[PDB]
Amino acid sequence: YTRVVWCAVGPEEQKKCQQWSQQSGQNVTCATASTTDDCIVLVLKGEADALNLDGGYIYTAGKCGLVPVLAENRKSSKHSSLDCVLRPTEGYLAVAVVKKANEGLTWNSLKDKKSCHTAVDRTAGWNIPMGLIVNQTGSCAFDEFFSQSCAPGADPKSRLCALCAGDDQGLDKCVPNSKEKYYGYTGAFRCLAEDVGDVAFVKNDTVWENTNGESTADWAKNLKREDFRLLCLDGTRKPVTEAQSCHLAVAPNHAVVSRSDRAAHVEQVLLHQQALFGKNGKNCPDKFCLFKSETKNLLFNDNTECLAKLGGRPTYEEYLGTEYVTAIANLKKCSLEACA
Ligand SMILES: *[C@@H]1O[C@H](CO)[C@@H](O[C@@H]2O[C@H](CO)[C@@H](O[C@@H]3O[C@H](CO)[C@@H](O[C@H]4O[C@H](CO)[C@@H](O[C@H]5O[C@H](CO)[C@@H](O[C@H]6O[C@H](CO)[C@@H](O)[C@H](O)[C@@H]6O)[C@H](O)[C@@H]5O)[C@H](O)[C@@H]4O)[C@H](O)[C@@H]3O)[C@H](O)[C@H]2NC(C)=O)[C@H](O)[C@H]1NC(C)=O
Ligand SMILES: *[C@@H]1O[C@H](CO)[C@@H](O[C@@H]2O[C@H](CO)[C@@H](O[C@@H]3O[C@H](CO)[C@@H](O)[C@H](O)[C@@H]3O)[C@H](O)[C@H]2NC(C)=O)[C@H](O)[C@H]1NC(C)=O
Ligand SMILES: *[C@@H]1O[C@H](CO)[C@@H](O)[C@H](O)[C@H]1NC(C)=O
Ligand SMILES: [Fe+3]
Ligand SMILES: [Zn+2]
Ligand SMILES: [Zn+2]
Repeated sequence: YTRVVWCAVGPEEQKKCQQWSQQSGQNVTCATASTTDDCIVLVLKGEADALNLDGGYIYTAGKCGLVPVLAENRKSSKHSSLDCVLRPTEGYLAVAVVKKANEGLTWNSLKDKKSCHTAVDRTAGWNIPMGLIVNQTGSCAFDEFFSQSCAPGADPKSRLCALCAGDDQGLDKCVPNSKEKYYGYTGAFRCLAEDVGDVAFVKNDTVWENTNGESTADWAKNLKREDFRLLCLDGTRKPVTEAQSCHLAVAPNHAVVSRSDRAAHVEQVLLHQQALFGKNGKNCPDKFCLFKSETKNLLFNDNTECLAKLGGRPTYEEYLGTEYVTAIANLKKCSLEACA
């Protein structure tokens, strides 16, 4: 009754969920699916209660009646007077990243190059960059723009999955979950870092969190921010320090969604759970931390300070914003459980 069933995407999130379940004393239980879309279906069926989603999926879930409940909030400089849970969200910056050594590569010479995407249907990894490319190109053949890519969620036989690597054994190539080596923010950046692709579509934070000794991960240990450059829409290339004047767009933060009829209950439980395992939670450092998973961003992004209330009880369209909503709609024109 007062119990919440979380939906984990893939085996790694499932294992973290199980630890959360155990430490929560069954207040939180786990359901697992192989893809985010499958988790959305479980929630619609009522077999799972909620999960944290990127804005691109919130659009999909929203057309099916699911609503945003609480949003990820990262530590910001401005609005320091208010508490995190009550602080308004600022959104993150979607950027296009390349290696400095790849001189001459600009936004205007991306055609026929190799790309790394977080996953199909995600904000920074797909919707924003492909939406821009389709317009500037006046063509819906976004599957023919880059020569090869790793875009988890696309046809494993297509060029859009040619660069994906699968798991340790080569299985699950291009699956849209953490089993795929180049999945998500971290995976797409790794795809660029190992020179598998020429450009990576991720967010500003990803670059900083995986460079200059911030990761300790084998592939990221020797990465330096100076060896990277951001591609601006004006054909320019800039240092990663200038993301505020060189990004593709500002994206709405990932947020927890649930069926409307379960929203109130999910919100209540989550607020109590973060008070216990959140950043300054009673048991985070010592026993369990909800927002930690060694740079793998499992269940929640690792840079999350807290889950914040929304204020203005927004619908999914108000949460995403008219700007972003129409962008997705237009891109979708090129392409139950598709509920609209
Ligand atoms: C693009 O995204 C980036 C990344 O999200 C944004 O940069 C952050 O912006 C915020 C707000 O403006 C800055 O605010 C500071 O946040 C810090 C916490 O992250 C506070 O600094 C303390 O804590 C840091 C984190 O532990 C720590 O690390 C930082 O500096 C050292 C060396 O200078 C490096 O790493 C150290 O910590 C890591 C953590 O595990 C550890 O591995 C190492 O052993 C080091 O000890 C690393 O460079 C890192 O940046 C600080 O040293 C310090 O102890 C600080 O008080 C304040 O709250 C924040 O600094 C930025 N975060 C990072 C990682 O740089 C950026 O704003 C976005 N751009 C735009 C335009 O939006
Ligand atoms: C790709 O191109 C399409 C076509 O231009 C872009 O869609 C257009 O986006 C703009 C900006 O959001 C919309 O303008 C707004 O219109 C409303 C009223 O319709 C007005 O109140 C606002 O002030 C603003 O002018 C425009 O309507 C919309 N066009 C269509 C047909 O939906 C799309 O955003 C582009 N994609 C990307 C990623 O840039
Ligand atoms: C579990 O939920 C109950 C009911 O609200 C609460 O009293 C208890 O503190 C919770 N314990 C944990 C570990 O979350
Ligand atoms: Fe995202
Ligand atoms: Zn801007
Ligand atoms: Zn409203």
